[PDB]
Amino acid sequence: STLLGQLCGYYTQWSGSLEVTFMFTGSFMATGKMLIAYTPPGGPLPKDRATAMLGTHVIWDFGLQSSVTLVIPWISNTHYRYTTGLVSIWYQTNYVVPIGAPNTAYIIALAAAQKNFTMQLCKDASDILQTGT
Amino acid sequence: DRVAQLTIGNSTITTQEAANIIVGYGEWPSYCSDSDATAVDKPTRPDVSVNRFYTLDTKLWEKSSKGWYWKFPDVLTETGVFGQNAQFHYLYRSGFCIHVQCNASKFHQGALLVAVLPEYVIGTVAGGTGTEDSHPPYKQTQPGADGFELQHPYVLDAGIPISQLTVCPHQWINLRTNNCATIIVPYINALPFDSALNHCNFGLLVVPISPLDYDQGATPVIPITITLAPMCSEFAGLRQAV
Amino acid sequence: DRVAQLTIGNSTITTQEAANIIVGYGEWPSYCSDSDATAVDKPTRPDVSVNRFYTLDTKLWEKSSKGWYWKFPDVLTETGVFGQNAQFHYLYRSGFCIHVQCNASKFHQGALLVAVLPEYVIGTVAGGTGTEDSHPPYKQTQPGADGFELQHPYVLDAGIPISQLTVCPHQWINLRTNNCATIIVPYINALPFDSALNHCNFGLLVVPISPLDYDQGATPVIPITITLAPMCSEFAGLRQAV
Amino acid sequence: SHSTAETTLDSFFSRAGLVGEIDLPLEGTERKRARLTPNGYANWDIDITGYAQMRRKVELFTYMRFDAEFTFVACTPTGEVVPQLLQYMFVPPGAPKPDSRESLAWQTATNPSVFVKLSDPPAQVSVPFMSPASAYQWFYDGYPTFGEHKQEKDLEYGACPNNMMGTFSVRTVGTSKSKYPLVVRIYMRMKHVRAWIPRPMRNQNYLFKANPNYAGNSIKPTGASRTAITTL
Repeated sequence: STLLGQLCGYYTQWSGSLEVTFMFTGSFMATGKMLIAYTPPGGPLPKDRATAMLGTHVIWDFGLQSSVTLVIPWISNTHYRYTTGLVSIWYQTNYVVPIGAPNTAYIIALAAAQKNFTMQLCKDASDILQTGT
Repeated sequence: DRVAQLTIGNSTITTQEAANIIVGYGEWPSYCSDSDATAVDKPTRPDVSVNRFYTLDTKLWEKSSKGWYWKFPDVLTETGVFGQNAQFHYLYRSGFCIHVQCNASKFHQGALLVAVLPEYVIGTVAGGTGTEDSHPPYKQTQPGADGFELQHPYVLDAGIPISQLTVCPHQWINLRTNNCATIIVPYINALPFDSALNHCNFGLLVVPISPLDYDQGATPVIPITITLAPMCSEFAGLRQAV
Repeated sequence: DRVAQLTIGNSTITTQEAANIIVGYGEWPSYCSDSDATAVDKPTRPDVSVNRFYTLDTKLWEKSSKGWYWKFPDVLTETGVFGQNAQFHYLYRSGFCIHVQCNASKFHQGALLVAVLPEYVIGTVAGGTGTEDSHPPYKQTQPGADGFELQHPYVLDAGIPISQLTVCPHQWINLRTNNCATIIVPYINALPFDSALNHCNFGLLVVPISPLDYDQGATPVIPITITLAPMCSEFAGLRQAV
Repeated sequence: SHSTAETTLDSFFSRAGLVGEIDLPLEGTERKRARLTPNGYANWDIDITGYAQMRRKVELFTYMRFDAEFTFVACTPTGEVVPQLLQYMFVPPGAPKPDSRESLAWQTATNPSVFVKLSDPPAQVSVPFMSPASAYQWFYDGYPTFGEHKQEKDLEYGACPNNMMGTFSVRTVGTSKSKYPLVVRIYMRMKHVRAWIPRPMRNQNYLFKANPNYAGNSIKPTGASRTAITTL
């Protein structure tokens, strides 16, 4: 869905760091904590919140709106022509609202590459373009 | 406690919000030191009368709203003194201060993406499953000051993914965090001057990415107010009669 | 907008709140320049790997909650790398930064007393009316990272009045005023080093003194999140096998 | 206001309290004998809670450090003084106590002994701070034996033996039994007091010597009001 992903589609290799920003679009009155975790390649999805906490993680409270940008250390295509990172989101706490606030709110995820990111072997892949008539 | 006034029309405003002001492509609107002949009859640079605070009719945000768009300078093409200049001139050039604002309670919910897309060409349906090339009417390509609603926000009514609309100059309006957004737009064209009534240099998109929500009893519609002010408007042309 | 990061683990936090940080007995955790021999094989001072941000499973505060307690270092004794060090060493010594935080609305109500009581010995019932000395099981004396709920908060499950618990390092969490509390605990013992799995240097009490309340429709359970970080942890011993 | 010296730890704790009272009668139609369970010689472990109010007092703190002055007042149960020679023997913590009147423990030199008469004024000695640790400890949240975790088939929890102060062994000198029924009362005074971690004062009746156990009939420190709004 990201421009980054679509631009990788025109290339073969890439390497660098990534940023993913999570934006909470709930009510102002809503509050709670999420646990965002990144699992490096080879590693399995952490079985529970507790073991996810033992690794790289950010505990995100809604005293801070969206200012949670997770940084993914390194991505690589030394092979591609559990071998990828893993980013998990857990409820640290339940979702808390007073009377009158919606009991469901949505998160928007934005992602991009850092300035150390580079792509290498140019390669055209496609969907379509109209035929002659 | 702050009242920002520029001209004859005055507006009360909170600024600069969560992320300050967005200047499109890191470039302020400028007059044109360069273009084009330059001749004696050359541009007419008005202000502050014409370049004032224009506030469009407010739009009502609903749980089911798909989004709206406006075309520039088509919106003000019939509005006040700017509308007058744009119609009875041959060549046109301008920048814009676009200001989008919500009024909502701390018990309301939602997120708008406010963006500016240069040369926003519309594509309509060719049949739900089929290939019939019909092109949008004026009511859809140049919807005037009242704007137009998106039919398919996901593809921005042009086969183009809204998930990547943030490549364009943009600001988020998250009711939780901020209620207003400001975008500064320079003149963008492959020519220094163009027709105000026949060419829309850019479109203004306002699309809910996270739907409006509330418990029942709260105001079911949230107002989106748009104030825009031309900045380095320049009118060459001369005389005309429409 | 403030994010406190220490280690591999990051935490978002409001601080410092109503009454600043409570440094227990006016004394910061310190390393051990003094004890024991000192021998070459003596202390192993890790950092910052082991000494990181550990966040326990959140507790749910209810209208009828009597309170919870945790024993140190028993809480982290099986948690991550600290758990590893505490188990496969013979002697242990450490300080702690304890952070207790609530998430609640401005329509929620109640007050928690957060305190630290060195050598917190538990006493259970000897029969409602009678004299049977039964001593608490491991599940009650050393309840692990999940903590344990008080049976008789008034006497702190030890025949000792909670009305005087404020003689210990403490901080109030009054939802009306503040949502978080931080207490700094130095190593406190009659010895410089001791067994991590066999002796609990202190207990952490969190007791509602003013009951949680709300009108019906609001979130009925309030989360209590506990983040704790060892500060000048020191492990003598050497090798061991569980 | 001028002086705050009566609220120092020394003012609070230091005065000679009646800790124990050893009973040594003659032989005959009586029961029990005893006491403290002497076939003819008593072993008395040093317990500062012999004085009743003393436990609640010291349990105001977690750690303490002090010296102890012991005084021995001896007489017949009528309070008569009689020409009898006594032996008070201090058995240091690590040492074995006598199990009879004929035990070799009585002549072991490393057990400091006092030989005093009843006609003599009460004997008096000082015991130093005896613990191997840096301070005594009225609360020990753990298990002293460093054994095999998950196997606590012995309700030992909460005791700390580092607080062992020693033993006093009371005896009449001689190979034959004394001609007099005797009582020996032991008084103790804490001397160089330091205390460390303050804690809530005991709120409920004590049930056992070694732990803070309480009964399920929890009671308040006092609830005299019929309602918050009245005062009689």
